[PDB]
Amino acid sequence: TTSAGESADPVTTTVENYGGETQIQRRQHTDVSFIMDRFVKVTPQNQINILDLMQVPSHTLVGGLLRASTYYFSDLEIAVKHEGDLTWVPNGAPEKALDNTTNPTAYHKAPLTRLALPYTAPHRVLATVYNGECRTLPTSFNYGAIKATRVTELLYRMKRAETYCPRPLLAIHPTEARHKQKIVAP
Amino acid sequence: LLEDRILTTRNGHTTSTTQSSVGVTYGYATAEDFVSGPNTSGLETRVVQAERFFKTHLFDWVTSDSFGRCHLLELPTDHKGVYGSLTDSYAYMRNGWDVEVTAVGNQFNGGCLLVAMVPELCSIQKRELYQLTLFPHQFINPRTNMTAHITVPFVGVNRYDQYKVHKPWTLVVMVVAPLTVNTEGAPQIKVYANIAPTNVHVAGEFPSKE
Amino acid sequence: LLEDRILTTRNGHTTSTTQSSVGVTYGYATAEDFVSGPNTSGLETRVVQAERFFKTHLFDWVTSDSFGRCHLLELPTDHKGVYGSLTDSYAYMRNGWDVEVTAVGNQFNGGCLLVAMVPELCSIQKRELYQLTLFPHQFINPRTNMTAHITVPFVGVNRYDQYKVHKPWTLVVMVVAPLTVNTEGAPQIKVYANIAPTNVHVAGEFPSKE
Amino acid sequence: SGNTGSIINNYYMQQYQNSMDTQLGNDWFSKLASSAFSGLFGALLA
Amino acid sequence: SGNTGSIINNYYMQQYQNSMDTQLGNDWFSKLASSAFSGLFGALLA
Repeated sequence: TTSAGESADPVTTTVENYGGETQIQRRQHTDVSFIMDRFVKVTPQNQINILDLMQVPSHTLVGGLLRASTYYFSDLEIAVKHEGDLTWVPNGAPEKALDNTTNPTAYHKAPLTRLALPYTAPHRVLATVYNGECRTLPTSFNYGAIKATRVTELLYRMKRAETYCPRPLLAIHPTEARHKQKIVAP
Repeated sequence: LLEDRILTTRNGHTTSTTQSSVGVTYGYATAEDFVSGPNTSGLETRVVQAERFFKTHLFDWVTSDSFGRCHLLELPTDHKGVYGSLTDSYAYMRNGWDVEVTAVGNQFNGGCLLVAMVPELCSIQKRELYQLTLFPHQFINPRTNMTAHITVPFVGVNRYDQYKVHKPWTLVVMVVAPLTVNTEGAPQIKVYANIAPTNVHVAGEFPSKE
Repeated sequence: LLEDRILTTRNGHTTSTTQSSVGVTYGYATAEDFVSGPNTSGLETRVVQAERFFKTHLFDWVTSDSFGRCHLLELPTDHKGVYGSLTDSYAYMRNGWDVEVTAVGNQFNGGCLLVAMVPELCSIQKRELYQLTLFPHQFINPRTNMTAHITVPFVGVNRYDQYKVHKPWTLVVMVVAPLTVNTEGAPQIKVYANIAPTNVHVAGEFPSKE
Repeated sequence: SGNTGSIINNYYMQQYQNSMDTQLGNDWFSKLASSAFSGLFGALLA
Repeated sequence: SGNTGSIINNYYMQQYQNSMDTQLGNDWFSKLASSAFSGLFGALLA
């Protein structure tokens, strides 16, 4: 079809224009909830870890896709391998609170602790990018913090995720005409 | 020879008319979300007198600019009029933006500008410019038009903002194809913005300096 | 010993309460006349944010002041807040005044002040002070009260004014009987005014200085 | 609703399993994608 | 009723899980806080 390209109203032509037939699509794997809802590994600090989703690397599926939104909301699950007992404290707690066991403390049980945590920030949504200083993000943008004698593995999993205002999602830039890879084959 | 795509926008006692219109892009929403929430305890008020057009030069599009040349304008910007004084009298504000960007040369120029309203734009990378169309946008392409118009609501992690430390929106203009002048084109195009704050609400009145 | 004549006036987000009230004097009218006439061509608007209390010291009533000692305050006066900025942004304005004058010593003082709102008060003669009660007024008399409250509409040969060259109202406070302190009175009384612009309408927006 | 697939009901109340949402007073890109023009614009021939 | 959130019913009888209360024959601070005067007391003007 021709159209006015200056305008920005979306134009979606179909193969019917030259005699084909549009087929049915099933798009549940690109549903935001579904796709954000799986664990991703972060490298932990030894003891105090503040729970901040911007720690997940930007090349991972969850990091790539979280950065493709500018505001988001979710609850959280974490799975942690740690020595000692693990204390979590909510958003806004003094760091010293991480040593008081009436704050949610999970006693060590091999091999790891899986915990469901609520969204706890004072904001109606959080953001992956914030134009206040222009890199740094307000300190209230976090899900609390955890502490144990040593934490060895930390994985985050976003629950009930919502995303607002999409932002660039970039693939590898190939050096040759196609990015070629060894694909799993018999 | 010339065109009947004719629009008049009126914001307060200021109006702007173009005859090469292309239409307006509404970004992210068609109306503002709730202007009264718990964080202002019913003390917020609308100040209609600030809802009107102010003007700023952006840059001069010249044939030596190439793909990716950008101009950013964080919003709110300096304003020496009543919107500007609102920011010194109230601790919290929210407003959307009605934005008109003009690039007038003539129809014998070629090349193309993309104008977009991007939220939280803490600077952009080069490869990301290929995806700037994910943001509310419109193009200016001389064989068709001279004006881009985008209307956007207030956005942010907070229902009211402190503009002295946070800028929610950046207007960006990017050269996507370089300007050509050929024998009859204008020799360069100055790009100007005509912008109106929309729905401005304020809360939290400051002392004076007296 | 003390009193239940208790009033709270609220003007915008500012309130003022006295327990020695005496009531309010309404001068010349109970409501403003038409705020929209031919001289502003429907371009006038109300700006509710300027309708709130601001404060100024007037003078210190001392035992050496005698009958006829006056203090005048032309209105509008300097205002470093949003009403004050209105006068630099619009060429024409109109508003009334809600006026509260306070003189607190204690009930063992004697003497008497007359507070009046006079229009067009290009100064006063001495014999005319005997007839100052022709103007909207109230007395402050320490054995009874500490606050005078007068509410007055906009007046003038023109429906909108240019306050940079004309002052329609002057608040005047006059000693009608000299202050006595005796053994328990306060030794002097500072007189303060708490004033709110009412019904403020503006028309004719100015350029900025940019 | 994301990646969850148990048929039986949660042992914990909803008020413990998740935060609860409150109200005041695919939404935009779905509406946007549905409004896309899919026609022609000429006169068609054959 | 405090911090408890299982939807299914306890396996043990109530008489084993808790002590049982007996009767003879937010109560006070709730009533107190509800009775607070929230008015004005002058005459209001405007």
